[PDB]
Amino acid sequence: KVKVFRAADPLVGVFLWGVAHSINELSQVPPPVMLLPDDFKASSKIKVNNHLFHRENLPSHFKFKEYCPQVFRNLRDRFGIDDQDYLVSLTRNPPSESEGRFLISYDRTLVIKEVSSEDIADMHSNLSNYHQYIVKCHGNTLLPQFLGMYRVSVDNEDSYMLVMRNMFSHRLPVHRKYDLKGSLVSREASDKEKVKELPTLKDMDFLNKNQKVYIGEEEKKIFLEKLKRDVEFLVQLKIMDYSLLLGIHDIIRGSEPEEPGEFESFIDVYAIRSAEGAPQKEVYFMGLIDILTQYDAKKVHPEQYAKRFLDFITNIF
Ligand SMILES: Nc1ncnc2c1ncn2[C@@H]1O[C@H](COP(=O)(O)OP(=O)(O)NP(=O)(O)O)[C@@H](O)[C@H]1O
Ligand SMILES: CC(C)c1ccccc1-c1nc(NCc2ccccn2)c2c(ccn2C)n1
Repeated sequence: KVKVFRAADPLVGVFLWGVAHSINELSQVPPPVMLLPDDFKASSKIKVNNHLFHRENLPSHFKFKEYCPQVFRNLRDRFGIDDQDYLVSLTRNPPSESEGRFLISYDRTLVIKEVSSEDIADMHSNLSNYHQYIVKCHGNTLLPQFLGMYRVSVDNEDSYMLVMRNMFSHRLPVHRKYDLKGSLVSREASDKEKVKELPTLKDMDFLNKNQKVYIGEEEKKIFLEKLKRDVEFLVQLKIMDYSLLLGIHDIIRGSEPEEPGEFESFIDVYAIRSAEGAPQKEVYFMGLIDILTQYDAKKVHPEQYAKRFLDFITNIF
């Protein structure tokens, strides 16, 4: 009559199965030092078909596809992520579902976003362009760090999943959250949004709260240098409607009790500390997103957008 209920979601369970399988398969294939053109058009497909052989945590009919496995393994290596840590981060403990289809890893190092067939097509277009860029900058970017790309099939229903390094902290929680475009038009969080514990604020909210960012000229000249060449790369690709995602962690408010002889096992690669002498001690998490890569459940000329965007972001400091 009504829909079926499960203790474990099928899609997620197949996904974590597939990642295990794919990293296991990859450990038996020496990583090339040089990627070839064909690697950007490569895929791994597996179809499981069990008759009358019933499992709890896993359906009986399902498919898993990994896109460009040698490319993403190479990206992981350039971003300083060993396949074993990736696998552990994603499978050891189950991932926490956040808001439609958007997952954080138990350790909070990785984010997993469901995306469209359309978005997979876009990913493939610029993947070789992106890999070239990552080589040039030695993985030092404010762009998303794409670590894997997969299609899960349950019920004859294809879900596309994208794995990214978390722009936010492996533990330091985020108190204030902005999406900034520097748009000619006004941008503001709805009444329905400011109603949430962590609402996605915007350009007018930032200005209306006279919000600034205090980091210190040296960490600023390091940030704006990187931001410029990242945005220049996006111009070459004729990409436009992107934002700076800005997370503020307030030091004094601190973390929940579940943060004696324990050191952080991960680095927050988009994090930058309050410089000495500043209204409040804080950590800033700043990276580049668009509608495709926004930390949310998926629902004018490039050079102008660029010049404009860099104008607005240079003024938040
Ligand atoms: N190598 C590729 N290069 C560019 N776009 C691709 C590539 N593979 C898939 N796409 C696109 O990405 C989206 C997802 O395609 P997908 O569901 O993987 O189809 P498929 O590979 O043609 N099917 P199948 O043979 O069953 O694996 C669609 O928009 C595809 O056209
Ligand atoms: C450079 C870009 C990150 C990228 C890398 C690898 C492979 C593909 C892409 C890409 N990224 C899109 N959006 C996501 C996005 C854009 C800007 C900033 C942050 N995130 C794309 C396309 C094509 C259309 N769109 C909307 N290509």
